[PDB]
Amino acid sequence: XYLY
Amino acid sequence: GTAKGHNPTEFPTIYDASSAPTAANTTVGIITIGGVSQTLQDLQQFTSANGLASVNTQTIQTGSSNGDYSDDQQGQGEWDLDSQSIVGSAGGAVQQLLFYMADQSASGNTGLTQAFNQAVSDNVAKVINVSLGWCEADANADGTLQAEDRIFATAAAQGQTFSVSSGDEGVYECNNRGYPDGSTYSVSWPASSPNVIAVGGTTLYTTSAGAYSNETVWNEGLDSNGKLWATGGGYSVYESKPSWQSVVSGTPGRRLLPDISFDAAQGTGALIYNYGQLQQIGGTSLASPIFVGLWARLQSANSNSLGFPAASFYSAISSTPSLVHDVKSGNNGYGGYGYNAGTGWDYPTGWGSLDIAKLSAYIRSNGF
Ligand SMILES: [Ca+2]
Repeated sequence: XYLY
Repeated sequence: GTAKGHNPTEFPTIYDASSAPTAANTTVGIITIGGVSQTLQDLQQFTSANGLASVNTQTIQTGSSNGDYSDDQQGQGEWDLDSQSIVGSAGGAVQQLLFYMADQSASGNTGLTQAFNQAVSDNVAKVINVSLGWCEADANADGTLQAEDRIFATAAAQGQTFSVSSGDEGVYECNNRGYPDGSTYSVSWPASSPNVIAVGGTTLYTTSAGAYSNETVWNEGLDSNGKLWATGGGYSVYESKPSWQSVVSGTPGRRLLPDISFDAAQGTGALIYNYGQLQQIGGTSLASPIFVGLWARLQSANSNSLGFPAASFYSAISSTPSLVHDVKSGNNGYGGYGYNAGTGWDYPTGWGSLDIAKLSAYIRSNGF
């Protein structure tokens, strides 16, 4: 997996 | 203080880095998923709007020559946030910005693993940003953790710093990504690696003149789908505690995270050019690139000779509280659950944020  | 968005060029003032050199003498990497074509146009908009010299960039296809490095449209927001926040935090200059692009057509998590591997094998970027992650137990189950930890171990040995966002789900990383789950707490990979610097998130308040005022824990509660938006923090269930963390007494024999934290609240976030339009963006995806840009200045001040800094951060900050802004208020859960900030190291925010000029003076006197 996920973009934070 | 006030909660507002910030141009990334304000982060040096906020974190006391204006008197440091820029990162003009340090090469910095960014790990991406897929391509960065729009991101490079947005970066041009950024440096041109701010009246800065252009940034030297390179894009690296890290897997198969026949892989898919097309732009991920949502992804461009992340690579925009990362690149503009790095360059702003660095004082407006980096030697080169290297985009290590993961192949999107590769099996499993192998595209991402090969992006990390290439950055380590090339060994040209001193500092590498990783504004991404997922449930560490998932990474563990399919062997991705073990494979990637080997790569980060090599990085640390060769004096490279990977900076990794701690997560945006508070304590609920493994629960459908962020759905409240009572007292069941978890952490993100690769932040839980002892071989990277894990970077958590704050709510940043500034004075009317734009100076630092204070920071609390990043916790913006639940969105309309019921998912929590807060700083990741806790301990790994798999990774053992590296010895330098023994200064945090009364914690389990596991890698505690994050190490340090910077601005992450959307409400106090960065103003980022994304497909040509300015957006106010937060997350620990912001906090990590702020660290990367600031740390790159300290590298440039020290002839790129500073090695993997985890042990030094823990020894220096535990003995020298003036090097940080210690976050004391807030929690990274919901409904009375989660961890609380407090004096010194805590699970939401680690040591808090760095005061860069003070850290620089410390390094001049003592090394790092
Ligand atoms: Ca604290």
